[PDB]
Amino acid sequence: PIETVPVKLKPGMDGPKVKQWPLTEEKIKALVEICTEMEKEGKISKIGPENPYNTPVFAIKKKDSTKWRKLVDFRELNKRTQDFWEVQLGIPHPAGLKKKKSVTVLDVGDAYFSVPLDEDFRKYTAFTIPSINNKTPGIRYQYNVLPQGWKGSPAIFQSSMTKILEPFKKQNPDIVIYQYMDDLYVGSDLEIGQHRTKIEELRQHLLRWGPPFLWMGYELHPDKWTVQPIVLPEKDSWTVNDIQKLVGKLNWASQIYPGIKVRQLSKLLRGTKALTEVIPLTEEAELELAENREILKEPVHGVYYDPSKDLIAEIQKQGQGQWTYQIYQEPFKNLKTGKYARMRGAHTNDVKQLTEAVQKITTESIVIWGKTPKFKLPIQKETWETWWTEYWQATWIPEWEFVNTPPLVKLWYQ
Amino acid sequence: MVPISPIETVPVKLKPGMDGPKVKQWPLTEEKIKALVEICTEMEKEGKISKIGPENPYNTPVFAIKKKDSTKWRKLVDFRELNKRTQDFWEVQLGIPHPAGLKKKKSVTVLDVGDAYFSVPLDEDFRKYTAFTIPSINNETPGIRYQYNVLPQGWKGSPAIFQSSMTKILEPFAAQNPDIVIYQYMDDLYVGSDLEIGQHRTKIEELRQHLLRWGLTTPDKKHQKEPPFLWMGYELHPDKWTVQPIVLPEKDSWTVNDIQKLVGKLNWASQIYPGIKVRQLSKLLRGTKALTEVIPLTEEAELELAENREILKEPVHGVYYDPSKDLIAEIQKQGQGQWTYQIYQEPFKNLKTGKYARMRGAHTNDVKQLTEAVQKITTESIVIWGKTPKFKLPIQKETWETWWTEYWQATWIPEWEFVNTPPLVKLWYQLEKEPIVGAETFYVDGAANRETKLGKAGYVTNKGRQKVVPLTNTTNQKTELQAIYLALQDSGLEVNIVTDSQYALGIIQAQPDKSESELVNQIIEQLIKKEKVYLAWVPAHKGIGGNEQVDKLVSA
Ligand SMILES: Cc1cc(C#N)cc(C)c1Oc1nc(NC2CCN(Cc3ccc(S(N)(=O)=O)cc3)CC2)nc2ccsc12
Ligand SMILES: [Mg+2]
Ligand code: NA
Repeated sequence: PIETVPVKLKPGMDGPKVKQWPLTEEKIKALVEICTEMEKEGKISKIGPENPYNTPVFAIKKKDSTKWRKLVDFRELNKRTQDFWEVQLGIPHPAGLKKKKSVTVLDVGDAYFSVPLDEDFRKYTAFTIPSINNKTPGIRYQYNVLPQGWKGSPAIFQSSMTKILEPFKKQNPDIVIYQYMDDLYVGSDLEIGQHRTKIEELRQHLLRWGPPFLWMGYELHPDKWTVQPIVLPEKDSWTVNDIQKLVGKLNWASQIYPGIKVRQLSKLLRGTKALTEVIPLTEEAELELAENREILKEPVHGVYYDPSKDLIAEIQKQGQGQWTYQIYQEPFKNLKTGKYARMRGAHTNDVKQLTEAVQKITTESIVIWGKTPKFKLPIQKETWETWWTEYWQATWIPEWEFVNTPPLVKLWYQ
Repeated sequence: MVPISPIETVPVKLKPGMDGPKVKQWPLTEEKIKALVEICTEMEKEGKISKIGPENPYNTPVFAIKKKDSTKWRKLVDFRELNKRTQDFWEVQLGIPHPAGLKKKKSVTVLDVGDAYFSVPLDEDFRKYTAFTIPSINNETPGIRYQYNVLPQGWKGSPAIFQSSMTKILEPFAAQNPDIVIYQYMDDLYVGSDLEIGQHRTKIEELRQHLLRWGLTTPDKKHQKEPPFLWMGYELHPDKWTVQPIVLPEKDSWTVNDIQKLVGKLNWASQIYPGIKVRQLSKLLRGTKALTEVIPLTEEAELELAENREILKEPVHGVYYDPSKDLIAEIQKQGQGQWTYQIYQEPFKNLKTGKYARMRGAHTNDVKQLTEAVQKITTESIVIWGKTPKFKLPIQKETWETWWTEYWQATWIPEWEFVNTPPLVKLWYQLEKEPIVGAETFYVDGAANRETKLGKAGYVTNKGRQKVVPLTNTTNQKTELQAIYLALQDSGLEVNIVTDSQYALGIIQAQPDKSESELVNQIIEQLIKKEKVYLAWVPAHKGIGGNEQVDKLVSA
């Protein structure tokens, strides 16, 4: 890779000046070893004080391996980097990926280190390995090549990648390959046995046409991804409390579905009755409940993905290891809902479960739409920002905001 | 001539679009002009500056200043303008080490590097921007024009470029001498080691040996300053550390700037003096910005100050860090949203102390504050020691498990153990998850007229108990809370309450144990006294009996 691609920031925007956050000694030592080798390989270089920019860095362990990986938080640089139309006006997101029976995710970020970064842009990739307790000046570097996690790296590399994939694509016309940041998503409908080998067939391709983590494979089955429609209880005896909760749920659902009615069911709650008193359903209330049940079977109307708007992901803690979430662009027009349980690690660690939920939801968002949602997280900012990097295992990072007032609607997805 | 390596130049630029400075040189007295010509002649002989021609269009004013018992004139180049137009730099000297993160060193030498400073050349392409002019006597000849060849004192980039140039020069020496530590800040180079003093004095020599290869002359820091080192407000002693003496001024009249300075000192002091409190004192400077405004001290601020004075009577000291021992952090609740903590490795030998104050807010509870304190100490400990300490917290393991499993947010506290030191943090009420059999059911509601501010609040129950209370100067939200309060007041130890108030649910589901709203506080006091409370929400105006009835009773 000889010629660099001219890269620039957006009009009237300077480079990132983001504070490095404190790192544990073990992550510093890991980054020191990593960056020493990258510097020997020419991928990064020491910079002097005339470079004022900075992007935070930390270290992670990808899912199911013991070697530290450097992770740069390029979120600020990414949003300040010019919008990219690599060689064409845009690679249409493949609507077919979300339908494949199996999708495997490959870390191909290491391929980026073979392309030089435009020399005029390098200063904007500055980062700091901090010392403990400010005992020594942080170690200052910038990238000489396409960095993992930067928006422009897949863009600039897209020409080189399409060529590597051509012979494989030419041979397997029904396999769907989609590239998002440092990752490749490879979906087939065939047996996992041949799927796997077929996956390895594609690794060798990148191995002959060229990795510390290329051996790994994150396996997904989006054809088995299950949604969460709105369900109403089926009971033989309703207490006053049961009906109160039902009318509340139906009233909330009426903002989503037209023609939900609660008149007949509210009729049952005539008088000032004890909450535990059993109320027989009339025939009018049962019909109304049946008509509501029917309405709720059908999907929401006029829900369409608008590629110009952000995706918003809300998450609720339901307790006992269970989490519900909804993805939408306008309120009450959910594009996707879901529910998780028994998060791999952390039967006793809420924040680790939430971090894993965020990663799984972001992965679903990439498959379905090719971009990451903005999260509304049920957690105090200070708790989240102290701990999430300890459980992070993806090479991208979405945006997030914090919910400080308890939503009343948690109980509706319950 | 022993060849010396050149110090690599740092390339420098002005901010984009901006040009160099063009500030007129003031008039100077004949005496000052003579003085400046002598100084600059010497500086030119030493290579620091050079005469330039008239084509250079830039200029920075120069001044002459006199001192008390140094009857010298001293030079002064006012680079204020040039700094405004100079690019930003990486300033590598933001934070300083905290003493509690340092390890003991048998021997410490301090070298002077103010002289090596001038060996750092200034980027050639940038020198033109540093031009200045000595006016001539009687303005009868052209002013003498000079520019800098070295980092000018007072120029924006000199600290960072100098610090960076030294670090680079030192890099190989530090890496090939893992048994010493080197710290630089300003014109001082601090070298420490656990070697015997003789064998340490030799490392020092080798360092001079190393430094000279860039032609850097560096002798001991003149009048080597007996322990402790007065550094960044600390007293670094060989075996202990503290803040420099903290003396709280005695006064009858306390003013805005006094209380600011008083909190400054107390905050500085709280990193080693345990149990410092600053809420009531900090309280008194809520919004005033006239530092001359006098403020009376609440009797709760005098008691707090007198409490601080007692803690300041005898000096306290911290110990240095031992990486082979555990790191432990212990927190106490002090009241009024205040928290204090100690970090130590052995009991009774604090590395440092600290405090935490609750965030501004209408409603809050002790467990949420304790969690915030834990996060603050975690992050401070990562900074200072590169690791999380083990926590000792005044909360029962069972309390915490009940809190986090039932709290609507994700929450986490790292490895910790209970320490039975009152007051203990506890949960003060827990709402039922299901309606209570045999408990009376209160349907509550309230409403207020937006124009007149007249309201009503009350309830109707399944046993026919009823109450409506007329209210003045109220609001919908207040009447909704008042209604729940009335139901709590008038019910037995177990009660089911039905409200349509999304506002009230939002407060109560946050599980406050204390509020700035007297009304919420009164509700909390009632919840504490109950044995069981189930709170149910229903949507307003849906014909939900009981709710409908009481909505009518209160909507006048
Ligand atoms: C060397 C140094 C000096 C100062 C000052 N002002 C500040 C910093 C941050 C320094 O930098 C480092 N200091 C240390 N530890 C400390 C431990 C405590 N003492 C005080 C002392 C010791 C011995 C004598 S004595 N008996 O020689 O008179 C007198 C005073 C100083 C060194 N560790 C590191 C690790 C990386 S940098 C660095
Ligand atoms: Mg009402
Ligand atoms: Na209390």
